[PDB]
Amino acid sequence: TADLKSLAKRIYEAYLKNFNMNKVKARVILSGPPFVIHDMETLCMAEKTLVAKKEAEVRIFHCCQCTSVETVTELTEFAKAIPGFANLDLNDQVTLLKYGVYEAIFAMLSSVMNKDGMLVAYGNGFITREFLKSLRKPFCDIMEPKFDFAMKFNALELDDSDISLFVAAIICCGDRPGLLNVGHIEKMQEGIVHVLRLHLQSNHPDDIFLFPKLLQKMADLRQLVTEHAQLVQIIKKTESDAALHPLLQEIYRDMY
Ligand SMILES: CCO[C@@H](Cc1ccc(OCCn2c(C)ccc2-c2ccc(SC)cc2)cc1)C(=O)O
Repeated sequence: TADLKSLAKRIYEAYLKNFNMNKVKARVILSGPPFVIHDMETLCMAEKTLVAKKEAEVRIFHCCQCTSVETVTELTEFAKAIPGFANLDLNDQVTLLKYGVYEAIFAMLSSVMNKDGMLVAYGNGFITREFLKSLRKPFCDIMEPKFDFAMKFNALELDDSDISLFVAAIICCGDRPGLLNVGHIEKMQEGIVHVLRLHLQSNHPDDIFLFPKLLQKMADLRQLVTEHAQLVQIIKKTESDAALHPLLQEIYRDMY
């Protein structure tokens, strides 16, 4: 229905407008120039670009943090384009966002990642996968699971129009803890998922099973976030130099 066809465009619109990075321009950059960070020297050079006059692992740990806070803010504004979200109870908007933020972060970060590294610093830097592996434990275990997910997720060849609805569906999960009006959210969820399923059919006629694959990726993302939140706790509890942004701690607070 043209209403359905227009609903996807709505969400695709709010997506291109609230997220400073997207797959189309990330690929425009990844092709061909981002400053390559591939060893300790190039990391320190790139840092001096910002603070002219703690420990490499800990500085990286806070840079990623800065990207999460930004995306939390962007996701909230994006959520408005979903039919019914703004009509939901406030406490339920907070709960859906609290549990869907990191799932959406790691989903969208794939657009910026390839087998060799990922775009960082607003498209100005490119940090290598091998360098991230070379970091001392346990900071070297942060990103490699995100690359494994991203490599298989990107193999699905989704575009920003698909990821648009995928991220909306992520936020629209009816089985999040502490939801008051679970009934309305599931109806909200059913509407987003419906238009996602049909959009995938029309946009990817060469892969009719793309929708079941994305449902599986949704569950993979959930497990990916649970494990990531755990590793953050280990770093926070240990590594006495590793602070945790307070807005991010409130997201993890009572999550998994
Ligand atoms: C361990 C923290 O985990 C976060 C979740 C999370 C994990 C990886 C991520 O990729 C950010 C990109 N990147 C990496 C991989 C190293 C350094 C940067 C970087 C360099 C310069 C800048 S300039 C602002 C920004 C980022 C983004 C968020 C959380 O829990 O919030």
